[PDB]
Amino acid sequence: DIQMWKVSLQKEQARYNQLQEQRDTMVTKLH
Amino acid sequence: DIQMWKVSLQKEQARYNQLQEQRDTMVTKLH
Amino acid sequence: LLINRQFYEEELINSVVISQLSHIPEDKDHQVRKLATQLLVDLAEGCHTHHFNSLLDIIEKVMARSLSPPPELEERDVAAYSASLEDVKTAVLGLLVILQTKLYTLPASHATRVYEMLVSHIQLHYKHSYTLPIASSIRLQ
Repeated sequence: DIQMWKVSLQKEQARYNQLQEQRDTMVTKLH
Repeated sequence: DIQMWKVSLQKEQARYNQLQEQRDTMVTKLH
Repeated sequence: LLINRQFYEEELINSVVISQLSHIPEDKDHQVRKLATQLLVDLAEGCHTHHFNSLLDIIEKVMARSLSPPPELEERDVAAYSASLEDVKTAVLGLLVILQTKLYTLPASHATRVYEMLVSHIQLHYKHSYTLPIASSIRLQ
């Protein structure tokens, strides 16, 4: 079940992209 | 290695859920 | 990415001017005008009393030179020589901008003194009776 590890890593990266974009939105709102 | 693959799964999940809360407390500071 | 002034600007301005102290010695016009514009925009919001570093560097820029030393640079250097002098013309433009911004502010003195820099830079500008069209354009703006 190495593909489970693959999809784990991928979904983790995606979660962190969402974290980054929401952080930037909060940044411009604070501005 | 398949059970070791499960171990890798849960390790990745733990680490990424760990940094998730750091990002969310950044969000809360901005809030 | 952000307006990191509250969280970063204090240490930034210091460390970055320290690292960029090689501005004047290295004479590659591109990064000259680049750092010029960068300091100008970082002083557009530079209220952490750090007009010191920026405007001092700027004065260091303006007294680089204003007229071609070699009397043989017929389109030879004045091309690249003027690519070098436009660094400081852009710096001057940015001074105009930041002074417009600081029309009213506490360290408006800074503006004034670099304003004086301007006129003194303009004084020497008309001192030699320049023979550069780009210098004339600078006079215009």
